[PDB]
Amino acid sequence: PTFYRQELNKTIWEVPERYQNLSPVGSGAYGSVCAAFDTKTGHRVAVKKLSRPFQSIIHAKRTYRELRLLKHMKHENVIGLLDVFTPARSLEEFNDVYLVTHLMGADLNNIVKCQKLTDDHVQFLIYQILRGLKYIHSADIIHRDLKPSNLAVNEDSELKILDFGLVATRWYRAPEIMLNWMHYNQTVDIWSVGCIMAELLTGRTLFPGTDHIDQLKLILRLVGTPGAELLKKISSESARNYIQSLAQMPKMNFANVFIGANPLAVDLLEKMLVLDSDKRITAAQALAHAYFAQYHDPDDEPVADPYDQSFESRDLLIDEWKSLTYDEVISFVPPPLDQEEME
Ligand SMILES: Nc1nccc(-c2c(-c3ccc(F)cc3)ncn2C2CCNCC2)n1
Ligand SMILES: NS(=O)(=O)c1ccc(N2C(=O)CCC2=O)nc1
Ligand SMILES: NS(=O)(=O)c1ccc(N2C(=O)CCC2=O)nc1
Ligand SMILES: N[C@]1(CO)[C@H]2C[C@@H]3C[C@@H](C[C@H]1C3)C2
Ligand SMILES: [Ca+2]
Ligand SMILES: [Ca+2]
Ligand SMILES: [Ca+2]
Ligand SMILES: [Ca+2]
Ligand SMILES: [Cl-]
Repeated sequence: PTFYRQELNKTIWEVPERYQNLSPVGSGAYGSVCAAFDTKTGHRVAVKKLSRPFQSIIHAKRTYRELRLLKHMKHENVIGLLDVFTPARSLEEFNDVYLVTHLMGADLNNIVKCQKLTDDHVQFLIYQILRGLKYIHSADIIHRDLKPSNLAVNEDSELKILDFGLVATRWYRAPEIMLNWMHYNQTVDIWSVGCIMAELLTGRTLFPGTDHIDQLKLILRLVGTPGAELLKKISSESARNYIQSLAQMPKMNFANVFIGANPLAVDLLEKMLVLDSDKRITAAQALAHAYFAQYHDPDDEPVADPYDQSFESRDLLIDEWKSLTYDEVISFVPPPLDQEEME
Protein backbone atom coordinates (compact mmCIF):
# COMPACT_ATOMS: atom_id res chain seq x y z
CA PRO A 1 0.00 0.00 0.00
CA THR A 2 1.03 3.59 -0.65
CA PHE A 3 1.25 5.65 2.53
CA TYR A 4 0.86 9.41 2.90
CA ARG A 5 1.92 11.80 5.65
CA GLN A 6 -0.30 14.31 7.45
CA GLU A 7 0.37 16.47 10.49
CA LEU A 8 -2.27 15.67 13.12
CA ASN A 9 -2.09 16.71 16.77
CA LYS A 10 1.23 18.45 16.06
CA THR A 11 2.91 15.19 14.89
CA ILE A 12 3.30 13.35 11.58
CA TRP A 13 0.91 10.48 10.92
CA GLU A 14 1.85 8.04 8.16
CA VAL A 15 -1.17 6.05 7.01
CA PRO A 16 -2.21 3.90 4.04
CA GLU A 17 -4.17 5.61 1.28
CA ARG A 18 -7.00 3.26 2.29
CA TYR A 19 -7.79 5.65 5.19
CA GLN A 20 -8.85 9.19 4.25
CA ASN A 21 -10.14 12.47 5.74
CA LEU A 22 -8.43 12.01 9.08
CA SER A 23 -9.55 14.40 11.81
CA PRO A 24 -8.61 14.37 15.50
CA VAL A 25 -11.16 13.13 18.03
CA GLY A 26 -9.10 13.14 21.20
CA SER A 27 -6.48 11.28 23.17
CA GLY A 28 -6.66 7.61 24.01
CA ALA A 29 -4.61 5.27 26.20
CA TYR A 30 -0.95 5.81 25.30
CA GLY A 31 -1.89 7.50 22.03
CA SER A 32 -4.12 9.92 20.17
CA VAL A 33 -7.09 9.12 17.95
CA CYS A 34 -8.36 10.26 14.53
CA ALA A 35 -11.65 9.54 12.84
CA ALA A 36 -11.23 8.42 9.23
CA PHE A 37 -13.06 7.07 6.21
CA ASP A 38 -12.13 3.53 5.14
CA THR A 39 -12.31 3.63 1.33
CA LYS A 40 -12.20 -0.17 1.07
CA THR A 41 -15.53 -0.73 2.84
CA GLY A 42 -17.05 2.74 3.02
CA HIS A 43 -17.09 2.48 6.82
CA ARG A 44 -16.06 5.15 9.31
CA VAL A 45 -13.18 4.12 11.57
CA ALA A 46 -11.11 5.40 14.45
CA VAL A 47 -7.32 5.19 14.14
CA LYS A 48 -5.13 5.40 17.24
CA LYS A 49 -1.46 6.24 16.79
CA LEU A 50 0.51 5.01 19.78
CA SER A 51 2.83 7.61 21.29
CA ARG A 52 6.52 6.51 21.23
CA PRO A 53 5.54 2.85 21.59
CA PHE A 54 9.11 1.56 22.14
CA GLN A 55 10.54 4.40 24.26
CA SER A 56 11.30 2.14 27.23
CA ILE A 57 10.42 -1.35 28.40
CA ILE A 58 7.31 0.17 29.97
CA HIS A 59 6.05 1.58 26.68
CA ALA A 60 7.21 -1.50 24.76
CA LYS A 61 5.43 -4.03 26.95
CA ARG A 62 2.24 -1.97 27.17
CA THR A 63 2.24 -1.68 23.36
CA TYR A 64 2.46 -5.47 23.09
CA ARG A 65 -0.16 -5.85 25.81
CA GLU A 66 -2.67 -3.57 24.12
CA LEU A 67 -2.19 -5.24 20.73
CA ARG A 68 -2.59 -8.73 22.22
CA LEU A 69 -5.72 -7.68 24.12
CA LEU A 70 -7.35 -5.97 21.16
CA LYS A 71 -6.58 -8.84 18.75
CA HIS A 72 -8.42 -11.19 21.13
CA MET A 73 -11.64 -9.17 21.56
CA LYS A 74 -14.54 -10.28 19.38
CA HIS A 75 -17.64 -8.86 21.06
CA GLU A 76 -20.22 -6.30 20.02
CA ASN A 77 -19.82 -4.32 23.28
CA VAL A 78 -16.00 -4.40 23.48
CA ILE A 79 -13.57 -2.41 21.34
CA GLY A 80 -11.82 -4.76 18.92
CA LEU A 81 -9.50 -4.41 15.92
CA LEU A 82 -10.46 -3.93 12.30
CA ASP A 83 -6.85 -3.34 11.27
CA VAL A 84 -3.36 -2.67 12.58
CA PHE A 85 -0.63 -1.12 10.47
CA THR A 86 2.83 0.36 10.51
CA PRO A 87 4.67 2.29 7.77
CA ALA A 88 7.73 0.15 8.53
CA ARG A 89 8.94 -2.18 5.79
CA SER A 90 10.98 -4.33 8.20
CA LEU A 91 11.62 -4.88 11.89
CA GLU A 92 14.75 -2.74 11.58
CA GLU A 93 12.61 0.33 10.76
CA PHE A 94 9.68 -0.58 13.02
CA ASN A 95 8.94 2.36 15.31
CA ASP A 96 5.22 3.26 15.00
CA VAL A 97 1.99 1.31 15.57
CA TYR A 98 -1.54 2.31 14.48
CA LEU A 99 -4.71 0.53 15.67
CA VAL A 100 -8.02 0.71 13.78
CA THR A 101 -11.55 0.06 15.12
CA HIS A 102 -15.11 1.07 14.20
CA LEU A 103 -15.81 4.77 14.73
CA MET A 104 -17.83 5.62 17.86
CA GLY A 105 -18.83 9.27 17.97
CA ALA A 106 -19.02 10.01 21.69
CA ASP A 107 -18.49 8.80 25.23
CA LEU A 108 -21.13 8.20 27.86
CA ASN A 109 -20.78 11.74 29.21
CA ASN A 110 -22.16 13.00 25.90
CA ILE A 111 -25.26 10.81 26.24
CA VAL A 112 -26.25 11.85 29.77
CA LYS A 113 -25.01 15.46 29.84
CA CYS A 114 -27.81 17.35 28.08
CA GLN A 115 -30.49 14.66 28.14
CA LYS A 116 -32.99 13.43 30.68
CA LEU A 117 -32.76 9.69 29.88
CA THR A 118 -35.73 7.35 30.04
CA ASP A 119 -35.51 4.26 32.22
CA ASP A 120 -35.72 2.04 29.12
CA HIS A 121 -32.70 3.88 27.70
CA VAL A 122 -30.70 3.56 30.94
CA GLN A 123 -31.50 -0.18 30.93
CA PHE A 124 -30.07 -0.51 27.42
CA LEU A 125 -26.88 1.38 28.27
CA ILE A 126 -26.17 -0.56 31.48
CA TYR A 127 -27.13 -3.87 29.84
CA GLN A 128 -24.48 -3.29 27.18
CA ILE A 129 -21.79 -2.48 29.75
CA LEU A 130 -22.59 -5.69 31.64
CA ARG A 131 -22.61 -7.78 28.48
CA GLY A 132 -19.12 -6.57 27.57
CA LEU A 133 -17.91 -7.09 31.14
CA LYS A 134 -19.15 -10.68 31.18
CA TYR A 135 -17.11 -11.24 28.05
CA ILE A 136 -13.83 -9.67 29.15
CA HIS A 137 -14.13 -11.16 32.65
CA SER A 138 -14.58 -14.63 31.13
CA ALA A 139 -11.05 -14.25 29.69
CA ASP A 140 -9.67 -13.17 33.11
CA ILE A 141 -9.39 -9.57 31.91
CA ILE A 142 -10.53 -6.90 34.40
CA HIS A 143 -11.01 -3.24 33.49
CA ARG A 144 -10.06 -1.73 36.91
CA ASP A 145 -10.82 1.88 35.84
CA LEU A 146 -14.28 1.77 34.28
CA LYS A 147 -15.86 5.21 33.96
CA PRO A 148 -18.01 7.15 31.48
CA SER A 149 -15.01 8.48 29.58
CA ASN A 150 -14.00 4.84 28.89
CA LEU A 151 -17.38 3.94 27.39
CA ALA A 152 -17.57 4.71 23.66
CA VAL A 153 -21.08 5.35 22.35
CA ASN A 154 -22.33 5.92 18.83
CA GLU A 155 -25.30 7.85 17.46
CA ASP A 156 -27.73 5.00 18.22
CA SER A 157 -26.58 4.56 21.85
CA GLU A 158 -24.68 1.40 20.97
CA LEU A 159 -21.82 1.11 23.46
CA LYS A 160 -18.36 -0.45 23.67
CA ILE A 161 -15.99 -0.73 26.61
CA LEU A 162 -12.48 0.49 25.95
CA ASP A 163 -9.12 0.76 27.69
CA PHE A 164 -9.67 -2.44 29.71
CA GLY A 165 -6.84 -4.58 31.02
CA LEU A 166 -4.34 -1.71 30.82
CA VAL A 167 -4.94 13.33 36.81
CA ALA A 168 -7.79 10.86 36.38
CA THR A 169 -11.21 10.92 37.99
CA ARG A 170 -11.56 8.55 40.94
CA TRP A 171 -15.30 9.00 41.33
CA TYR A 172 -16.11 5.65 39.65
CA ARG A 173 -13.25 3.56 41.02
CA ALA A 174 -13.88 0.58 43.24
CA PRO A 175 -12.89 1.46 46.83
CA GLU A 176 -10.53 -1.51 47.00
CA ILE A 177 -8.73 -0.12 43.92
CA MET A 178 -8.73 3.53 44.94
CA LEU A 179 -7.46 2.71 48.43
CA ASN A 180 -5.16 -0.18 47.44
CA TRP A 181 -6.86 -2.81 49.56
CA MET A 182 -4.94 -6.08 49.63
CA HIS A 183 -7.57 -8.20 47.85
CA TYR A 184 -9.69 -7.50 44.79
CA ASN A 185 -11.58 -9.68 42.25
CA GLN A 186 -13.41 -9.06 38.96
CA THR A 187 -16.34 -7.35 40.70
CA VAL A 188 -14.21 -4.18 41.02
CA ASP A 189 -15.84 -3.30 37.70
CA ILE A 190 -19.36 -3.84 39.10
CA TRP A 191 -18.82 -1.05 41.64
CA SER A 192 -18.02 1.23 38.70
CA VAL A 193 -21.21 0.15 36.89
CA GLY A 194 -23.22 1.01 40.01
CA CYS A 195 -21.60 4.44 40.09
CA ILE A 196 -22.36 5.03 36.41
CA MET A 197 -25.94 3.77 36.60
CA ALA A 198 -26.67 5.95 39.65
CA GLU A 199 -25.53 9.01 37.69
CA LEU A 200 -27.67 8.08 34.66
CA LEU A 201 -30.72 7.94 36.93
CA THR A 202 -30.14 11.09 39.01
CA GLY A 203 -28.04 13.31 36.75
CA ARG A 204 -25.66 13.78 39.69
CA THR A 205 -22.34 12.16 40.49
CA LEU A 206 -22.88 9.62 43.25
CA PHE A 207 -19.58 10.02 45.15
CA PRO A 208 -17.98 13.33 44.07
CA GLY A 209 -15.24 13.32 46.70
CA THR A 210 -12.47 15.91 46.70
CA ASP A 211 -9.79 13.43 47.85
CA HIS A 212 -9.54 9.74 48.74
CA ILE A 213 -10.67 10.38 52.32
CA ASP A 214 -13.60 12.59 51.32
CA GLN A 215 -14.74 10.04 48.74
CA LEU A 216 -14.57 7.19 51.26
CA LYS A 217 -16.74 9.22 53.66
CA LEU A 218 -19.36 9.81 50.97
CA ILE A 219 -19.28 6.08 50.16
CA LEU A 220 -19.72 5.03 53.80
CA ARG A 221 -22.63 7.45 54.18
CA LEU A 222 -24.50 5.52 51.46
CA VAL A 223 -23.54 1.91 52.21
CA GLY A 224 -22.88 2.20 55.94
CA THR A 225 -19.95 1.48 58.21
CA PRO A 226 -18.13 -1.75 57.30
CA GLY A 227 -17.75 -4.73 59.56
CA ALA A 228 -14.47 -5.82 61.07
CA GLU A 229 -14.15 -8.54 58.42
CA LEU A 230 -13.54 -6.01 55.64
CA LEU A 231 -10.65 -4.52 57.62
CA LYS A 232 -8.97 -7.87 56.83
CA LYS A 233 -8.33 -6.48 53.34
CA ILE A 234 -6.63 -3.22 54.37
CA SER A 235 -2.86 -3.36 54.86
CA SER A 236 -2.19 0.01 56.49
CA GLU A 237 -2.88 0.25 60.22
CA SER A 238 -3.34 4.01 59.92
CA ALA A 239 -6.12 3.51 57.36
CA ARG A 240 -7.72 0.75 59.44
CA ASN A 241 -7.53 2.83 62.62
CA TYR A 242 -9.05 5.78 60.77
CA ILE A 243 -12.00 3.82 59.37
CA GLN A 244 -12.58 2.12 62.71
CA SER A 245 -12.61 5.55 64.40
CA LEU A 246 -15.41 7.07 62.31
CA ALA A 247 -18.84 7.37 63.88
CA GLN A 248 -21.07 4.45 62.96
CA MET A 249 -23.24 5.06 59.91
CA PRO A 250 -26.24 2.94 58.92
CA LYS A 251 -26.75 1.80 55.38
CA MET A 252 -29.18 4.11 53.62
CA ASN A 253 -32.40 2.88 52.08
CA PHE A 254 -31.56 3.24 48.38
CA ALA A 255 -35.26 3.87 47.64
CA ASN A 256 -34.86 7.18 49.53
CA VAL A 257 -31.74 8.09 47.53
CA PHE A 258 -32.97 7.34 44.01
CA ILE A 259 -36.36 8.95 44.42
CA GLY A 260 -38.92 7.87 41.85
CA ALA A 261 -36.68 5.35 40.11
CA ASN A 262 -37.83 1.99 38.77
CA PRO A 263 -37.87 -0.23 41.88
CA LEU A 264 -35.94 -2.81 39.85
CA ALA A 265 -33.17 -0.25 39.21
CA VAL A 266 -32.91 0.47 42.94
CA ASP A 267 -32.75 -3.28 43.66
CA LEU A 268 -29.95 -3.79 41.14
CA LEU A 269 -28.05 -0.81 42.60
CA GLU A 270 -28.34 -2.36 46.06
CA LYS A 271 -26.73 -5.54 44.69
CA MET A 272 -23.86 -3.69 42.98
CA LEU A 273 -22.91 -0.91 45.45
CA VAL A 274 -21.57 -3.23 48.15
CA LEU A 275 -18.32 -2.31 49.89
CA ASP A 276 -17.02 -5.89 50.13
CA SER A 277 -16.23 -7.21 46.64
CA ASP A 278 -16.91 -10.84 47.59
CA LYS A 279 -20.58 -9.91 48.24
CA ARG A 280 -21.08 -7.94 45.01
CA ILE A 281 -23.17 -9.37 42.16
CA THR A 282 -21.18 -10.44 39.07
CA ALA A 283 -21.81 -9.06 35.59
CA ALA A 284 -23.19 -12.45 34.49
CA GLN A 285 -25.61 -12.56 37.43
CA ALA A 286 -26.62 -8.94 36.79
CA LEU A 287 -27.60 -9.73 33.19
CA ALA A 288 -30.29 -12.12 34.51
CA HIS A 289 -31.72 -9.42 36.81
CA ALA A 290 -35.33 -8.49 36.03
CA TYR A 291 -34.28 -4.87 35.37
CA PHE A 292 -32.97 -6.06 31.98
CA ALA A 293 -35.84 -8.43 31.15
CA GLN A 294 -36.70 -6.73 27.87
CA TYR A 295 -33.08 -6.96 26.63
CA HIS A 296 -31.77 -10.18 28.18
CA ASP A 297 -31.03 -12.92 25.65
CA PRO A 298 -28.87 -15.82 26.89
CA ASP A 299 -28.04 -16.85 23.31
CA ASP A 300 -26.51 -13.42 22.71
CA GLU A 301 -24.38 -13.00 25.87
CA PRO A 302 -21.27 -14.96 24.91
CA VAL A 303 -18.02 -15.64 26.74
CA ALA A 304 -14.50 -15.31 25.32
CA ASP A 305 -12.04 -17.79 23.91
CA PRO A 306 -9.21 -18.61 26.35
CA TYR A 307 -6.67 -15.80 26.56
CA ASP A 308 -2.97 -16.63 27.10
CA GLN A 309 -1.63 -13.96 29.47
CA SER A 310 1.59 -15.76 30.40
CA PHE A 311 3.60 -12.85 28.93
CA GLU A 312 2.39 -10.60 31.77
CA SER A 313 4.71 -12.25 34.29
CA ARG A 314 7.81 -12.00 32.08
CA ASP A 315 10.49 -9.31 31.91
CA LEU A 316 11.97 -9.09 28.41
CA LEU A 317 14.37 -6.69 26.78
CA ILE A 318 12.92 -3.82 24.78
CA ASP A 319 13.92 -5.33 21.43
CA GLU A 320 12.16 -8.59 22.29
CA TRP A 321 8.91 -6.76 23.08
CA LYS A 322 9.40 -4.82 19.86
CA SER A 323 9.91 -8.01 17.85
CA LEU A 324 6.95 -9.74 19.49
CA THR A 325 4.81 -6.71 18.69
CA TYR A 326 5.96 -6.68 15.07
CA ASP A 327 5.06 -10.39 14.91
CA GLU A 328 1.54 -9.57 16.13
CA VAL A 329 1.20 -6.74 13.58
CA ILE A 330 2.29 -8.96 10.68
CA SER A 331 0.11 -11.91 11.76
CA PHE A 332 -3.11 -9.89 12.16
CA VAL A 333 -6.02 -11.20 10.09
CA PRO A 334 -8.84 -8.67 9.57
CA PRO A 335 -12.31 -9.85 10.53
CA PRO A 336 -15.02 -10.22 7.90
CA LEU A 337 -17.08 -7.06 7.50
CA ASP A 338 -20.29 -8.91 8.45
CA GLN A 339 -19.82 -11.23 11.44
CA GLU A 340 -23.44 -11.48 12.61
CA GLU A 341 -26.60 -13.28 11.52
CA MET A 342 -30.28 -12.82 12.30
CA GLU A 343 -31.31 -14.74 15.42
N1 LIG B 1 -14.09 7.92 18.29
C1 LIG B 1 -13.61 6.74 18.68
N2 LIG B 1 -14.15 5.62 18.16
C2 LIG B 1 -13.63 4.45 18.56
C3 LIG B 1 -12.58 4.39 19.46
C4 LIG B 1 -12.06 5.58 19.95
C5 LIG B 1 -10.97 5.62 20.93
C6 LIG B 1 -9.86 4.80 21.03
C7 LIG B 1 -9.38 3.69 20.18
C8 LIG B 1 -8.95 2.47 20.72
C9 LIG B 1 -8.49 1.46 19.89
C10 LIG B 1 -8.43 1.68 18.54
F1 LIG B 1 -7.98 0.67 17.73
C11 LIG B 1 -8.81 2.86 17.96
C12 LIG B 1 -9.29 3.86 18.79
N3 LIG B 1 -9.13 5.17 22.15
C13 LIG B 1 -9.77 6.18 22.71
N4 LIG B 1 -10.89 6.50 22.02
C14 LIG B 1 -11.71 7.61 22.55
C15 LIG B 1 -11.33 8.97 21.99
C16 LIG B 1 -12.21 10.03 22.62
N5 LIG B 1 -12.92 9.50 23.80
C17 LIG B 1 -13.86 8.44 23.43
C18 LIG B 1 -13.21 7.38 22.57
N6 LIG B 1 -12.57 6.76 19.56
N1 LIG C 1 -29.95 13.47 44.37
S1 LIG C 1 -31.30 14.20 43.92
O1 LIG C 1 -32.12 14.35 45.09
O2 LIG C 1 -30.92 15.38 43.20
C1 LIG C 1 -32.17 13.15 42.80
C2 LIG C 1 -32.33 13.55 41.48
C3 LIG C 1 -33.02 12.73 40.61
C4 LIG C 1 -33.52 11.53 41.11
N2 LIG C 1 -34.23 10.64 40.24
C5 LIG C 1 -35.30 11.03 39.42
O3 LIG C 1 -35.73 12.17 39.36
C6 LIG C 1 -35.79 9.82 38.68
C7 LIG C 1 -34.89 8.67 39.13
C8 LIG C 1 -33.95 9.27 40.13
O4 LIG C 1 -33.06 8.71 40.76
N3 LIG C 1 -33.38 11.13 42.37
C9 LIG C 1 -32.70 11.94 43.20
N1 LIG D 1 -24.87 -8.22 46.28
S1 LIG D 1 -25.84 -8.66 47.48
O1 LIG D 1 -27.16 -8.24 47.12
O2 LIG D 1 -25.61 -10.05 47.73
C1 LIG D 1 -25.38 -7.77 48.94
C2 LIG D 1 -24.58 -8.40 49.88
C3 LIG D 1 -24.24 -7.72 51.04
C4 LIG D 1 -24.72 -6.43 51.20
N2 LIG D 1 -24.37 -5.66 52.39
C5 LIG D 1 -23.14 -5.78 53.05
O3 LIG D 1 -22.21 -6.47 52.66
C6 LIG D 1 -23.18 -4.89 54.26
C7 LIG D 1 -24.52 -4.18 54.20
C8 LIG D 1 -25.23 -4.76 53.01
O4 LIG D 1 -26.36 -4.51 52.61
N3 LIG D 1 -25.49 -5.81 50.30
C9 LIG D 1 -25.81 -6.48 49.19
N1 LIG E 1 -24.54 11.74 46.51
C1 LIG E 1 -25.29 11.67 47.78
C2 LIG E 1 -26.52 12.57 47.77
O1 LIG E 1 -26.33 13.72 46.95
C3 LIG E 1 -24.35 12.06 48.95
C4 LIG E 1 -25.09 11.95 50.28
C5 LIG E 1 -25.57 10.52 50.50
C6 LIG E 1 -24.36 9.58 50.52
C7 LIG E 1 -23.61 9.68 49.20
C8 LIG E 1 -24.55 9.27 48.06
C9 LIG E 1 -25.76 10.21 48.02
C10 LIG E 1 -26.50 10.11 49.35
C11 LIG E 1 -23.14 11.11 48.98
CA1 LIG F 1 -17.41 -10.56 36.17
CA1 LIG G 1 -31.79 -10.99 20.76
CA1 LIG H 1 -25.27 -10.29 8.88
CA1 LIG I 1 -32.42 -17.40 20.07
CL1 LIG J 1 -4.83 -16.36 22.65
